[PDB]
Amino acid sequence: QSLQDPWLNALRRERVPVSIYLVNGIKLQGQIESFDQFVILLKNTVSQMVYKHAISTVVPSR
Amino acid sequence: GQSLQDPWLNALRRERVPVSIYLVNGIKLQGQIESFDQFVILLKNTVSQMVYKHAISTVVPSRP
Amino acid sequence: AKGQSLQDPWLNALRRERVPVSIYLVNGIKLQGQIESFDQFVILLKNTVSQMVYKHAISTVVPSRP
Amino acid sequence: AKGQSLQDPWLNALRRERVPVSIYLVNGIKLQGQIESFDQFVILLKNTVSQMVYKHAISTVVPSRP
Amino acid sequence: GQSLQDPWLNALRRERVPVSIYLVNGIKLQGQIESFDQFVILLKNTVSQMVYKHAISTVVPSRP
Amino acid sequence: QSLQDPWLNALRRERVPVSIYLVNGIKLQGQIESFDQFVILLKNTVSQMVYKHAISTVVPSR
Repeated sequence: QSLQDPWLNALRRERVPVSIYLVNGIKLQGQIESFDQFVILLKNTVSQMVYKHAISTVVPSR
Repeated sequence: GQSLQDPWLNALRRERVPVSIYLVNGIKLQGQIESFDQFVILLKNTVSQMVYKHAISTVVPSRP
Repeated sequence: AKGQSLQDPWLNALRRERVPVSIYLVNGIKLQGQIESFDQFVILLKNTVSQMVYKHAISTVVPSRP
Repeated sequence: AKGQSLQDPWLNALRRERVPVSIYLVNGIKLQGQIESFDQFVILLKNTVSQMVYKHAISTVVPSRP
Repeated sequence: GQSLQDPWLNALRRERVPVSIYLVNGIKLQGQIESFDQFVILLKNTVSQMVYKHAISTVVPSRP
Repeated sequence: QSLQDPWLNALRRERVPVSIYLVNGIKLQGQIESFDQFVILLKNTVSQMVYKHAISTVVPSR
């Protein structure tokens, strides 16, 4: 909410590359294209919709 | 009511884009989005199956 | 679509029509039977016995017939 | 600059950031909404509905915020 | 690749010359050329707006 | 192409005054300073760049 939205918003605006670790161990990398309450759209060579319930952590590269 | 998910899935449905749905358990389903609501997605391939969103990790369209 | 507008009519059709289904759980177990009843959170699945399945444990429901 | 090096990143930034824009048409009509998507020739503009606007009909795009 | 337009606009941009952009519909915009590409000009005044070249009739710099 | 370029080139070289009528009805007058594929630079009391897509006709004075 008061932390999650502004944090992702600044990453999207600044085009900061991120790593998204899923609860199952898979690591995704890309730019945050957009997001809403339940999903984050991540763009690398492809554009994919990631459900937040499957994410463990989002780690910015810088 | 803010949604990115709703119009993104609706576009995929309307334009009948093939997608891959990766489940949290690592299983990959493929097909077209026939319909969806708040909690489920109806995926159509050789058969029509209902997938619970809570079981989904990622949806990858074969074109955006 | 919005809300339960897909899940409820889809499960209700299977229930009324007694279509055999396979219910795949997130852990990979496959359950089979007919949908006897359901509510917001559970599905009652009838095979040799009637068992209550929590929807949160389900990944996919695959009907044996369209 | 050359090619689409200005138009594409500028529209993409507005799209990703869901910045409300005004789109002034060559005939003087003002359209408003958020850029949902765009390609070479059209912009999909979302307000109460999603409408496809041909770029050839547009004179200026004015963002509501920088 | 022959261009008069590219270096002329680039000079105006680099030297931050105020220009008037007259549109084909008779509307006059004013500001400085912030940037441009093949099809658009970004004009800066109180706000920064993208103008499509196809809508422009003439660009008049307040000095050449 | 084979007509437009040599015609404008001779007007520029000979310093022939021209009238440029725009599709919207406005008449501009001056000397052709230069031109390329998409624009003509017209000089009178000011130097202005005119997009060819906005021009209907170019009429030489002599």
